[PDB]
Amino acid sequence: MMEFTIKRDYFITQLNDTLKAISPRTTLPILTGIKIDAKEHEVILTGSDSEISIEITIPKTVDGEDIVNISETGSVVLPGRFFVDIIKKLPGKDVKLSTNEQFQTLITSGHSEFNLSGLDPDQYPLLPQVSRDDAIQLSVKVLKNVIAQTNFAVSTSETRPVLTGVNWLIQENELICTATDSHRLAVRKLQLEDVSENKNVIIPGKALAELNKIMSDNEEDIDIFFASNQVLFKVGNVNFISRLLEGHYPDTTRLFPENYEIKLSIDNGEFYHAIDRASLLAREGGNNVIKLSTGDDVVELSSTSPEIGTVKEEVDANDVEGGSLKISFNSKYMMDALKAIDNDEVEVEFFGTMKPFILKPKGDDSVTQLILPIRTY
Amino acid sequence: MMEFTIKRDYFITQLNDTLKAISPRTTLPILTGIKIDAKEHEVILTGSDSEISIEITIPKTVDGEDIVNISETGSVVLPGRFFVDIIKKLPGKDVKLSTNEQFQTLITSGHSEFNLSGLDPDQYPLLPQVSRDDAIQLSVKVLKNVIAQTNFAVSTSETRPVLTGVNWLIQENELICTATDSHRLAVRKLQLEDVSENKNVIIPGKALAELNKIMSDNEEDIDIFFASNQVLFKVGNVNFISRLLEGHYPDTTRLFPENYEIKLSIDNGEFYHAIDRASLLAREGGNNVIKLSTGDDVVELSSTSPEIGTVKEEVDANDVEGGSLKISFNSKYMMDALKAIDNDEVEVEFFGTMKPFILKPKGDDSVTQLILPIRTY
Amino acid sequence: LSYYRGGHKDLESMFELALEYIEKLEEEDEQQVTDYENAMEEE
Amino acid sequence: LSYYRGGHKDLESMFELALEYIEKLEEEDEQQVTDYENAMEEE
Repeated sequence: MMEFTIKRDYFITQLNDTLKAISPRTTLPILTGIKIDAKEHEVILTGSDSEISIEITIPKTVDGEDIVNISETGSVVLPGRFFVDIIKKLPGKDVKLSTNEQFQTLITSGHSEFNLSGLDPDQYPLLPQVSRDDAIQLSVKVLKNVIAQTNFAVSTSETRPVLTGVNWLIQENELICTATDSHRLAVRKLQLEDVSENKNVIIPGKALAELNKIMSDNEEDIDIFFASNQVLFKVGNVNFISRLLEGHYPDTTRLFPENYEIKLSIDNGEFYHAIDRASLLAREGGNNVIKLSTGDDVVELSSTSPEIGTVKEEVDANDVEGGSLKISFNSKYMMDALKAIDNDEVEVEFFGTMKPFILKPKGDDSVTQLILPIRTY
Repeated sequence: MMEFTIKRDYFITQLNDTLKAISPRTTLPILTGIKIDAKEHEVILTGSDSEISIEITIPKTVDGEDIVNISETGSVVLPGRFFVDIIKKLPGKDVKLSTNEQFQTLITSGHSEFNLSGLDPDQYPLLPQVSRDDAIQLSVKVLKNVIAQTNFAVSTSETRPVLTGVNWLIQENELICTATDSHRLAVRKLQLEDVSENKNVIIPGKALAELNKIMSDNEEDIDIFFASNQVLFKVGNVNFISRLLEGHYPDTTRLFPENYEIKLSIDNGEFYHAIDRASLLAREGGNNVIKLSTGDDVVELSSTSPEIGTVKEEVDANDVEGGSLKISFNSKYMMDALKAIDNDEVEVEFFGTMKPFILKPKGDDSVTQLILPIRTY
Repeated sequence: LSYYRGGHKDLESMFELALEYIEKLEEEDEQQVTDYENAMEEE
Repeated sequence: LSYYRGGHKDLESMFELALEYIEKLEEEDEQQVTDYENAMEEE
């Protein structure tokens, strides 16, 4: 018989985080639901899908103001998406759940009074326990920057389920976050503030895009705890267990050739919206391939299609070396690799007409996006 | 060889209006495209789908500032959605189209330079000509109010293609805008400022929802010109031809019974969001039926479902007459009929348990929404 | 699937009169497209 | 239909990294659902 009265304006923003681990495709009927557990001083919201799992301790006070007043302790497993859909619609600023026997919760908020049918929390599976050694302390801004600069380049095909995850290679105070789908590559170098053991882990792609959402941009820290199969992203008042992928991550240091032929220094907004314009013709065909043509202080982003016509931009490249080069890349893989750059002046360098080409920002030798050629054969 | 250089920030907002008549389902390959025709002092954008058709004269000056500078007159039929998708993405504030022979238009905007493939404008069908008698002059605020209060209750089923249109019954300086889908009814009374002939026209449902979008809320007037088959909504610098539906509109004056049993005076926001909450359980089943239960100063909006549970609101009805009554209505037909009320205090009156019930605002005897009962049989 | 077909059409007819915000119908629409593609690969 | 299937999946993979606004993918998604329902009533 759980009974607590949480403020709704905080319970929505702490329940819409633990909704992100509830996936409506799980074969168990219990893992499509949110486990609410009010203890004597806090309310935890364990939402899982046997791959990732979020536990959000909501204490009785947050920054001085009162949030929860637990009248009786207990737990229930309400349905997942529907209960958040209930709490987003209630009129009051207080939501008083009250479970009875057979687990029916009376969601009273002012005048409205729902009465759901929660399940038995004793058949909800246990949370994976992660040992609190192997601590890596990032910041929220640094880890959101790493997830923005690396977790776009993961594979969405589970035929090779090692390329669907972000490699984190820790060795001697350095963090090397790569992500490959055999067409892109995004290697973020990062030096830590402490010493850590030699870790070679594969954190999944949809286990960090659902972490980039639940982290509000603050000055707090994510104490990252690694285990043999799980990883704990202990953000402030919210845990995040996610399953490390198995297998050996393929060596992507052979995909870095040298001796650049041409080297642009092009704007990010201009050369991002120019790919956004130049791919309009060749994306209604279904494919998205843009021919580039480097010239003196120009980048002639071309495309063509039957029955539609021709597009030809001209982007000012502020510093070009070498000569001219006609490469034929993919526009989504360029727009993702230009959205990831925090800087407003990327420094493209091209390696011939049939080889990958670096897309790195100038002033930063850490992050180097790379696009393998999808040019004609 | 058309050639003009229109300001983009105005050409988008006058091209996204004539996009709304371009439907990508028309059997002709020419009616899926926008006809741009630059004459010596204006540019018209005839977009049609053989049911509605929008002609937007863009003059050389709008409110003093210069807009178009036609270098050479002519016309072309560019593709419909794709050309608006081009103009929404261009960087500059000037868009210079320039047609050649075989009708290929060079959309130059700063650095970007598209080159589309327009069609021959001589095979584009002629605009339906509407005689400029039978003039009815509404305001923009009044006609947007009429379209908001009446054009929700049209039928979306073409089995009875007379109920898919809004009846406008003009007789002796009065306009009676009804709309029925054999479950709702929304009769807006409206007195005009002039004298008009006895008209009984059926303006279609999707021929006024696409007019409610292209009218910016101003103090100008829509000179409405009726013909035997077409109607001209001559808004300021934009025409709107739409096809009147045939057949006789069924008499909906027999659906107004009298001798109300109970009469609520309920809030609009409270009783709108309470239907929004009480239909959450019974809309995941697919149907949306809410039981109501009138009491003393309360309106007990109930619903139930197997495996989910029970919802029971309590809305303060400020003035209730009669007794208690348990009606079982449809929640979409109630939320549409409460969204249409401009007032914040509707005056519901119920006619027994198996009859329609009026949903009218108090202080206004003109607009009376009506919901036929979808209660159990 | 006709259960979720009726659920999606009821949610869309309660969108096209602005009774529901666009993000909810967007993710619900992508769920229906996933169900349609599963039903087309099943047949 | 596989032409428009590829067009929709290319527009969605250029949505899920925020390279396209949600209203365009909403109306394009409803167009694809209309095409799927026509293809299911045709078969």
